[PDB]
Amino acid sequence: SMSYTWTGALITPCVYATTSRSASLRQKKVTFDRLQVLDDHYRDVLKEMKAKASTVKAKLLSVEEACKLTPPHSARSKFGYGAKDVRNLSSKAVNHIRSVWKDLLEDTETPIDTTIMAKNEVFCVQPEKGGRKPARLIVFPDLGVRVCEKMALYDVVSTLPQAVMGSSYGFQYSPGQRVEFLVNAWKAKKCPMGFAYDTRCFDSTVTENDIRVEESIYQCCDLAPEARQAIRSLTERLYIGGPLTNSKGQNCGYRRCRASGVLTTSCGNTLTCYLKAAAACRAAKLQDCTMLVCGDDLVVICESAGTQEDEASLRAFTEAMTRYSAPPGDPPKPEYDLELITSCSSNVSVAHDASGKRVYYLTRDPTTPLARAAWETARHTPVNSWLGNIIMYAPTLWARMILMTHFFSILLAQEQLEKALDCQIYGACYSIEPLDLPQIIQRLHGLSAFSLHSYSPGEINRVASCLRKLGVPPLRVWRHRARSVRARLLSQGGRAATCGKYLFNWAVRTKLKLTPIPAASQLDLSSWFVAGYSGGDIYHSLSRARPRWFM
Ligand SMILES: O=C(O)/C=C/c1ccc(NC(=O)C2(NC(=O)c3ccc4c(C5CCCCC5)c5n(c4c3)CC(=O)Nc3ccccc3-5)CCCC2)cc1
Ligand SMILES: O=C(O)CNC(=O)c1ccc(OCc2ccc(Cl)cc2)c(NC(=O)c2ccccc2)c1
Repeated sequence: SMSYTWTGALITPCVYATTSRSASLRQKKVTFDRLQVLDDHYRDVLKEMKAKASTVKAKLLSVEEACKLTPPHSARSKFGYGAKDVRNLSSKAVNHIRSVWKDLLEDTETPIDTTIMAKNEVFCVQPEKGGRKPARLIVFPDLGVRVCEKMALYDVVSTLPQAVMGSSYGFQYSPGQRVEFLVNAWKAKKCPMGFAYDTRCFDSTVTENDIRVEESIYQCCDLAPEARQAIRSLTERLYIGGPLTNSKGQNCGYRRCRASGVLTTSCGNTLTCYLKAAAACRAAKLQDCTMLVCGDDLVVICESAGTQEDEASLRAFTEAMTRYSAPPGDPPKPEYDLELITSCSSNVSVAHDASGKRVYYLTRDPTTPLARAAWETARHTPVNSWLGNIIMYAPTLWARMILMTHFFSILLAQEQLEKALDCQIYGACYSIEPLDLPQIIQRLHGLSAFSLHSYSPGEINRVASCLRKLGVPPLRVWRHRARSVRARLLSQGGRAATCGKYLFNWAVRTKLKLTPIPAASQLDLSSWFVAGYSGGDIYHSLSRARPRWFM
């Protein structure tokens, strides 16, 4: 069947930001008929995945628990209430949610309406290789249905992927745990070879059968009967397909592929990618495979069979993936150094700590993070990508010297250090105070993140070249700026002084010996690095348990 069908009504609006003007270019790429052919390897991997899914017990969330997961700025319902009414448990919001729930239990077939919109994302236009990227498309159901998805499946999508895929499930790892996983897998091989597999338009390649197979895995959970019915109904009425409405309420067409804005998008994509890849590893006869899967992002680390054999085994892997309806965007390439593998737009790099010991960390090309940060300092945005980049890339030369320095000078000037800001981590929205960054960083990356040095020449050159290309002042200017920012933070005491001392320890002549922050252990990071929720409409406010009067 066609991934999409269009009436011709426009997908209307809600260095460069992607807009609805380029929607038709995206529409052409994502629209095609899928041909899928399954074999014994696919069926064998599925049964192995289902036997692991069988150990899961999932709970039904109450209306109140599902309401508390709704982001404050989540799109309002077309039925007379918004995200604020949902979070306050208003009678109208609650009544509508309960009637949506009852309808899921009673109607097993009527397709559920979804809205289609062009995503507005900021990218950097490099006129050296190609042109501007067209806008990605987001498909999501009404707020009432989104609350019902949480009741039925929040616990499933938060627990099942790790039970099924084990150590291969990428969203269970903090950045440092991800690096540790890749380094350990790489070290385990006699002669390692690794590759990234990029599927072309993954969401469009997801067939009706893929979506039913994904439900067959969910149905292996111990579930309340109403959760079992809601999952069955949601599969047939929403997850397999349905009609598309634009922002103006006009009929845009229909979808028979993965919706990008549903609670099961990340979990479904991860299970589907893992299934197809593990089966393709068997068809290609790759030896001692270790996989790392995050949605449609796949990394494979295996035992090398020789340079020519590896190229042939990769073409065999690609042929199997293509039969399973996961054709490649860029053809995969074997790599023989772990640092050369780009996965989830990141690569492993190495630095030294204050005692000269090697420390592995995750980094990336800083062009898109700096360009998005420039857009965010220019205009008020709903999500602060600079904040998520500081958190996730805290050990990097660029996040430390440029992002920390720039945003802490802005927060000092606006006197907004204590103001909680929204940022996205693995698709979920987190409300975080910048004053909590040293404790967050210590927990996610270790105390060494504040003392890294001896960065590689390749990493230093990539950062310096990026600054020149974007017209950003050189690294020496950032050191001078950080010294002043640090001095002002220290004078304020409490958490603000800790930002100065820890975040900007790199900027001082004679480096201070840093001891662990005692209040760091109090931060409740239990919802962090458990699962992926991209497009799942998930929110959490950062909480602190068992505080001490003097901390
Ligand atoms: O050789 C030497 O000894 C010294 C050289 C030297 C060169 C340039 C400066 N620039 C500045 O002082 C100003 N801009 C900046 O001090 C500046 C700060 C951050 C900048 C950023 C981002 C960096 C990441 C956080 C968000 C801000 C961008 N651009 C920046 C410029 C350059 C710019 O204007 N825009 C973009 C566009 C895309 C990407 C990045 C940028 C402020 C007043 C005059 C212009 C200072 C010193
Ligand atoms: O499931 C889906 O369908 C869509 N996929 C995702 O949602 C998705 C998959 C893997 C990801 O990253 C993994 C990673 C990267 C760097 C580091 Cl240091 C560690 C791990 C991210 N990235 C972030 O969330 C992010 C936010 C802010 C800053 C940096 C990364 C998103």
